[PDB]
Amino acid sequence: GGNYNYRYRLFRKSNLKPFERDISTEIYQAGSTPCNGVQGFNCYFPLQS
Amino acid sequence: FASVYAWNRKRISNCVADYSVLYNSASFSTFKCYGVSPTKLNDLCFTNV
Repeated sequence: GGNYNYRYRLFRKSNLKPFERDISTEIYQAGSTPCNGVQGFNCYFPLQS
Repeated sequence: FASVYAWNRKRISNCVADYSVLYNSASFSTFKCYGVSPTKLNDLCFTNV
């Protein structure tokens, strides 16, 4: 049936640092316009299964 | 201009092109492009436009 429950951060504002855990989930800005928590166009999901 | 079935094609190359005037110009209503970010056209440097 698939273990798609595992998820990995795909989109981040910038690079991480050694020893940083990332659990915060937010609409990711994929362009030059505000997102306002709506995943339509130029605003994507940070994590991917 | 010409009609859509006979649309007019123009070549632009080997020049320094000002896109800020087009963006800020209030005469134009639609500047609507998303694969090309509307703000940094000057940054976008190409050939045979």
